[PDB]
Amino acid sequence: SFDCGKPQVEPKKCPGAVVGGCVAYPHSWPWQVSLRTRFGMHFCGGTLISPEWVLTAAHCLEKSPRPSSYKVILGAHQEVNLEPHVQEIEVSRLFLEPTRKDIALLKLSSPAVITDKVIPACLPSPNYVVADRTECFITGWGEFGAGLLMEAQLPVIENKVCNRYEFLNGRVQSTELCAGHLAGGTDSCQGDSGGPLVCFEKDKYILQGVTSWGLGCARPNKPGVYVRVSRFVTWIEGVMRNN
Repeated sequence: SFDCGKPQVEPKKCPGAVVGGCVAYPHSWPWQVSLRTRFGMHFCGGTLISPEWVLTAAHCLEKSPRPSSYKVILGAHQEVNLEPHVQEIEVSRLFLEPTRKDIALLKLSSPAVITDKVIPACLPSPNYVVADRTECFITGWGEFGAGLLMEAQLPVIENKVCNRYEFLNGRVQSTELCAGHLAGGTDSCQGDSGGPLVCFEKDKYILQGVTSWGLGCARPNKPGVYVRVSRFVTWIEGVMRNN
């Protein structure tokens, strides 16, 4: 329950060839956040990147500018009947990324207790470019909702290829990345808007992508598009240290 990116429960690691993905082993994605309204309704995902900081998608915040309207559920596995020791914390502040405005930082009113069920994802070094065909996972509750936390393994597709004429045709910005399959492939729509796309780097998981509604999920004849986290690291750190 220490270093970022190292679950204390080892991930199942759903093979890429499973349709619909797999149910995660409980607490194997300890940074996984469930975003809810004050009335406790799950509508988005997010990633714990510090005891006091959650990274999510700006689109998740469209229905309200008031930081008190949002609750962050950490340590969860079930979507509805929440586990006994799940941490439920009010957001004190919102910081919308200013250039692209696709992601946001939520500051938690009280810090999260770091345990072996609740651990931060590691951030990539600035401007890092995840290589073509790197295997990553997306996790979340697919929000019928999944009910239990799901995972799916998706390969990254370099922007140059993903932007080809016959595929996404120039619409993927350098501040985004693609993952999934170009043609064929299973529908991998297991994440929540705002949820994580992490990739294992020899001994820990690094958050490389943030899923977005208005972008997409990995579909059979179209990959998913994720905000490229490495391009917002210095900003993220700046917000954290100065706030």
